Amino acid sequence: VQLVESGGGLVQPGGSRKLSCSASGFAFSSFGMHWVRQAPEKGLEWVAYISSGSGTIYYADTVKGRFTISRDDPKNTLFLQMTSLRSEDTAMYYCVRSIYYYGSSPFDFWGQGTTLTVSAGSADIVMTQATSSVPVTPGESVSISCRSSKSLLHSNGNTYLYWFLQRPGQSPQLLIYRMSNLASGVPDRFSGSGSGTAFTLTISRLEAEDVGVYYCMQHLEYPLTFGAGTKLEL
Amino acid sequence: GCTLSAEDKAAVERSKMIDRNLREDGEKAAREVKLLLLGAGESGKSTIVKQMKITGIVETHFTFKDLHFKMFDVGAQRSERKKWIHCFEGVTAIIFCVALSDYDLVLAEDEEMNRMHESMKLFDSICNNKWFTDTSIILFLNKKDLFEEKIKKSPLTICYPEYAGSNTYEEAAAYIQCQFEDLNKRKDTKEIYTHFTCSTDTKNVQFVFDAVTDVIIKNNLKDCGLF
Amino acid sequence: IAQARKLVEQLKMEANIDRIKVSKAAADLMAYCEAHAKEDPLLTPVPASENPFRE
Amino acid sequence: YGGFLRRI
Amino acid sequence: QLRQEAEQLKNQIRDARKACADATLSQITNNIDPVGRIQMRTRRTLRGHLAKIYAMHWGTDSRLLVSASQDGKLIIWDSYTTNKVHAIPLRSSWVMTCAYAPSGNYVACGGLDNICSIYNLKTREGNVRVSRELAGHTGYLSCCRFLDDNQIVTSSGDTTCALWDIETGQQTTTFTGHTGDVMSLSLAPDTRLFVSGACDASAKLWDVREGMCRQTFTGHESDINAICFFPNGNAFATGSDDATCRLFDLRADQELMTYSHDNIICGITSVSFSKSGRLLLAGYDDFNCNVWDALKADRAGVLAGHDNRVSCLGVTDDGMAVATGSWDSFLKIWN
Amino acid sequence: AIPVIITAVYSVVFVVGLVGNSLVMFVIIRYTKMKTATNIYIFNLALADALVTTTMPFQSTVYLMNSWPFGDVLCKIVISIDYYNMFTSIFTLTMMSVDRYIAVCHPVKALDFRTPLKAKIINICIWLLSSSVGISAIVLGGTKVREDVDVIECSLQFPDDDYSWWDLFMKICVFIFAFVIPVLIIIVCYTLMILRLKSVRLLSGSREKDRNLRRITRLVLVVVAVFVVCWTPIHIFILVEALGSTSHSTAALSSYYFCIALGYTNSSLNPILYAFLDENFKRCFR
Ligand SMILES: CC(C)CCC[C@@H](C)[C@H]1CC[C@H]2[C@@H]3CC=C4C[C@@H](O)CC[C@]4(C)[C@H]3CC[C@]12C
Ligand SMILES: CC(C)CCC[C@@H](C)[C@H]1CC[C@H]2[C@@H]3CC=C4C[C@@H](O)CC[C@]4(C)[C@H]3CC[C@]12C
Ligand SMILES: CC(C)CCC[C@@H](C)[C@H]1CC[C@H]2[C@@H]3CC=C4C[C@@H](O)CC[C@]4(C)[C@H]3CC[C@]12C
Ligand SMILES: CCCCCCCCCCCCCCCC(=O)O
Ligand SMILES: CCCCCCCCCCCCCCCC(=O)O
Repeated sequence: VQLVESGGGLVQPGGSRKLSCSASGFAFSSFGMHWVRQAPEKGLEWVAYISSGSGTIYYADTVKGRFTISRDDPKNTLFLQMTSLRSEDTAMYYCVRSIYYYGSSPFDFWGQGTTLTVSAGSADIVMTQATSSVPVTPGESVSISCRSSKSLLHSNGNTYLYWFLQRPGQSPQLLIYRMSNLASGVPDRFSGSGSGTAFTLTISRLEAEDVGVYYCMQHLEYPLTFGAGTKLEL
Repeated sequence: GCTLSAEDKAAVERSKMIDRNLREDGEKAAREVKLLLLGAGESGKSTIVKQMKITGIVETHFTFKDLHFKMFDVGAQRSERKKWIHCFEGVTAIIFCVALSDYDLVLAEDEEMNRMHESMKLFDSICNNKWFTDTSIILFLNKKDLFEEKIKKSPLTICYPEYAGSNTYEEAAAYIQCQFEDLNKRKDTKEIYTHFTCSTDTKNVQFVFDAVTDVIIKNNLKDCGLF
Repeated sequence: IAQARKLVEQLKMEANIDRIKVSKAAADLMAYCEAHAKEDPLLTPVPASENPFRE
Repeated sequence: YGGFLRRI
Repeated sequence: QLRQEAEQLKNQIRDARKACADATLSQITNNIDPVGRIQMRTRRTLRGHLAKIYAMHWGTDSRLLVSASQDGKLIIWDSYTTNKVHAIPLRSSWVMTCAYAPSGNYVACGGLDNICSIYNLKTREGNVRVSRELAGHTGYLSCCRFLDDNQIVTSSGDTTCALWDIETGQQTTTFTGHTGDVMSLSLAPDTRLFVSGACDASAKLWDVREGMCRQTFTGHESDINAICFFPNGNAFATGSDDATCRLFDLRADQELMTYSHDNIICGITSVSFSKSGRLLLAGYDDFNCNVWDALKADRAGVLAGHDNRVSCLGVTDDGMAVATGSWDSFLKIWN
Repeated sequence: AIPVIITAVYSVVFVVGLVGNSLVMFVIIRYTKMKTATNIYIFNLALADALVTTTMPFQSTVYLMNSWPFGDVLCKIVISIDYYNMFTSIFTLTMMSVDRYIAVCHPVKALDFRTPLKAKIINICIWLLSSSVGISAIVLGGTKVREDVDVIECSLQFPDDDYSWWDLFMKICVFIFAFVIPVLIIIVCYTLMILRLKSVRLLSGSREKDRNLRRITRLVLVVVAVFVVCWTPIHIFILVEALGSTSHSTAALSSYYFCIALGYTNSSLNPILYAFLDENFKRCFR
């Protein structure tokens, strides 16, 4: 299972550039694909999403019209045609897989990341974290809270809050999906809870590997707005 | 609609793509002809499989004259036939193969039972079944060369006392043919397709193709409602 | 010969067993139905607020 | 059909 | 020689069976009220099968279920929102049974190919692939049930049963003693015992840990097609081709009550219980199911709506809904 | 005495056809789901005959009153529906004949031809092919008043410089396309169908099956006899009056509208000939 994307580099201001992600080691034809961008000093940001079979396509409100997503299932390759990119689009781009069924764990695997360097919204649910830096020590229990602009609880019973850990110099990974279920490969140290308005993430018997930046995510409605990111330090 | 959440819409889209792949596979599963290959190993059946080609069911896929045949060999079963014969209700045709030259050979068991009479009671138990009332049966009388070389030595009267004809080949073969065709109680909707094995390229396959052609014509007349 | 000895041994293993009367069996059969009668949605119809199989 | 024609 | 000794042992066993029957279940259960007319309505109707449904099994979370058709398809149904979760293609289309794991990870399937296929659902690759194949039976595989993640009991047409080991690929226990084709299999709720019904009109109680039979029940006049434990783990109901159901008890070692009606001449395909064990649902060959009172033998309900023979019948774990699968290629959910 | 019996025959044919087409349409709508191609064809045929039977009282009014006292919109719509759905009915009958011909003579292609999707595509093509004449009837159909006779007529207006020529041309085009091609196709298809069925071992296997084959043959002969006996006289009569000779006799007027009544009588008999004689529609009805 690997997602390796390429095509970035120095771009003339006002030009165009096409990215391509080679997917190998998994069933590409049954996964919906996402694109996540990251500023060099700010948090992550969703770009676009194509579904399985190119049926349903969602764009973000700030990239609509400029960008174009496309996929090719026999070649197992996801493309990203960018046109008339401005000075804001210089960022680190990630490719995400996601499957959606009862019991699925979307946003599980993340791309290695490619760079892009150019020569330089009231209806959305705003996710806001209460802190930005928490000094921690190895061996204690650390809890980090969050705040949402809208109740993420749905009438079927689910709550669309996902947690992510981005270690420094590495790609982010999934920790807790639906606020009550652990992802595969995640130890029992991480635990999540919420009330539909205020959410908590607790870590018992924390280790030195668990240092990084914690991102939250709502998935109740498109576009996907991401958290500011809580960075831990030793 | 707008009531569904962001993940449930993608789940519905996945379900619709699954149902599209299911109907695209169901059309190909419905556009092919299934053939239930009955008979016994002592009669000679694997040689007919080898002629038509050139651990409970042997599935043989072959295409002749742009028609796809799936032949199911169920000879490896060692249980009661009743509890799995109801699975083959939707089969197009039975291919039932018995040997002529086993007319005088005794069975492997200690009891003095003829293999020809065991084949006739097996054909009577299969042909008079409630699941196969509208299913055609293609009968293959095998080992004609050995039967021809053997009937010159032993008479046919040792099998059953009903035969009163001469010891020649063609009259005795036609009388065995009509004795197999007399076992059909349901002579209205069922027809028996008796054919001596030719042991020649594109003869038995041609006969089975013509038989399946007649059954597809009867099924199309039932689908039109003209029949 | 060998099968009959196995059948005799199986009937000897079956005969050396402890059995109870049918009255205590009937009482313990009715007690499970009478004790868990409130937890059976098939026995008594559940209202639609708690039913997950809504129309 | 027939009725809707010029017949004298 | 020892046939007379075996006959004397059978004499002693049925004399003990006569001595243990000092009363009647119909007489003692007179003090309970009748259930009345059970009216159940179709909540969901599952569509997308183009073949004859032969088996189903509910999930452990009372929401998902599995379905086995004869076009070579195992379909995992989301029973609340009618969605298709997985569509597993089968290497052999002739499949007579299917099971679902108590952990939700694996799916078993078997049939006339004499191979018990174990499929893994939670793969990292994203598709359901073949994980194990148990090719150890010489007769048709009629039923299979999951004791655990790494254990499975299978019943086959070679008059034997088997306790397997999934991660190795070989059977750990071979259960011999049946003289007929074992058609149905039901595990106990504590997963310590099981009982198997065969075509010799007898049901045998087996032991998982020891590996040998303990009790043998007679009384049927034809082949046994269905079996299911009462939810306490002490009694079980059997369905035959004699249009009768029978309630056997393990401690009393005799039958308790016969479920029959005069105009019904058709056999039983699948029996099941509710969560409380008061209602016994049995699908027949007259295109219908019937909800019998399991303590009064009264025909309390009729489930009609299928166009062909109802093959499989399942009741979920919490007792909410009842899934009925028939040969008309529709799974109907009743509540 | 003659106009009363003629309008009574028209009334009988109208009521019988409307009740027939309505019962068949209702059964296809609710009793039997449209999963086969045959029921789709019967559905489109019943719809075409139900829209053709609607025109009949207006023709009765034109015959008896000798005047059209309605508006021009009603004239245009009734003409367009009558022509449009008459061609739709005839082409539906011809495609059903071709479908059963392919079903019997080419059984391997029947698997690749008897799809419900393909049947729907073919039926949309038949309705579109009729739509050309439908749009031509909407554009050319209209009402004109005749001063010397002091009566108003509803008809297909053509320019009067070459009215007799373009009218004769249209009558030859309509007669050839709606009669010569469907009749020859139905004769060739059913003749080759019966010749193919005579070479079937199953049909000649037993006396009872031979009886069933005889019944199928009788059914084919009945359907073709009804189609020929009903369409041939009015087509020949219109052609003879169009070119051979022009006249205007009372008895000739009665025979003219009697042949028109026979042409609509075929459409009124089509539900009984096609739905109430199929062995599958009986088992759906029972
Ligand atoms: C005035 C007399 C002849 C009665 C006419 C009834 C007509 C107008 C009505 C009654 C039944 C209706 C049909 C009902 C069902 C369908 C199937 C749908 O997919 C297309 C429309 C269609 C085909 C309707 C067309 C109009 C219809 C045919
Ligand atoms: C009633 C009128 C309009 C149509 C009559 C059609 C029927 C009765 C006629 C017209 C053409 C005729 C066919 C012409 C040619 C042949 C080939 C010959 O080797 C067998 C008879 C056969 C098959 C005839 C059978 C009868 C037939 C089909
Ligand atoms: C089954 C098919 C062949 C029947 C065809 C019947 C045809 C041939 C008959 C029926 C009606 C007949 C017409 C009736 C009236 C007239 C008016 C008369 O002044 C000239 C002959 C003429 C024009 C007849 C010609 C022949 C005719 C058209
Ligand atoms: C004249 C009236 C009837 C007209 C009927 C027209 C039927 C047209 C059918 C076209 C089928 C085309 C199939 C193409 C298949 C392919 O090449 O992929
Ligand atoms: C002589 C040519 C014209 C014949 C017109 C016949 C009009 C009535 C047709 C009735 C057909 C009845 C078919 C019954 C078939 C059956 O049930 O056996």
